[PDB]
Amino acid sequence: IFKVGDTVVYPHHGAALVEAIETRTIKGEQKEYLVLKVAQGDLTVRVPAENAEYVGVRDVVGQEGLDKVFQVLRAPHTEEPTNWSRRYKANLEKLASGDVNKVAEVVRDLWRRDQERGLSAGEKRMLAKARQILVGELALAESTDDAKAETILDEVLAA
DNA sequence: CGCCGTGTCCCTCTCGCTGGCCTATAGGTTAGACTTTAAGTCAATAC
Repeated sequence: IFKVGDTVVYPHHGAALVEAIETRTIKGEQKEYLVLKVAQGDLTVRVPAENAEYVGVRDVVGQEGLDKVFQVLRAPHTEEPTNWSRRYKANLEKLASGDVNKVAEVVRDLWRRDQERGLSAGEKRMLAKARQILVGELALAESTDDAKAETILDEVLAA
């Protein structure tokens, strides 16, 4: 499941290159602690393989998720609760879930709304963060690189 | 009704120098140009 040199996805930092694994015996138990490095924060995260999936670490998603997110980007007829607070909480929880589909839907909806009439700074921050993580994830999804990943995001949002 | 202990308040000189969250509504304000008017100006003239 976990192999050296694999570009594994760890939430909510997106891509996270593995380096190695260490015994790190604690309580007399050589609990395996595999080490990930994320290029965004330049931090190392050591996680246990036995419950690694419990935290939410996932491998690079294939092309099935790629076409899924494209189709979802072409999913119309979205309505939100009237109050701004409720919809903000909903999309923030959607981002926190780490599900690629949920964050993609949040990003697209917020971007279409912002481009519709322009909103605010907090929504802008949410959109920037979510778009950043999505572009990184897609870049590694097809190893298409961050710049070309941003451009493909920019063409596909056009529909 | 005295003596004692504790808490509180006021005082502690003069002069001088250098520098260190977000959204939606309704209402008031001003700026900007248009139109009017009192105002400043020039040219020729007569005594």
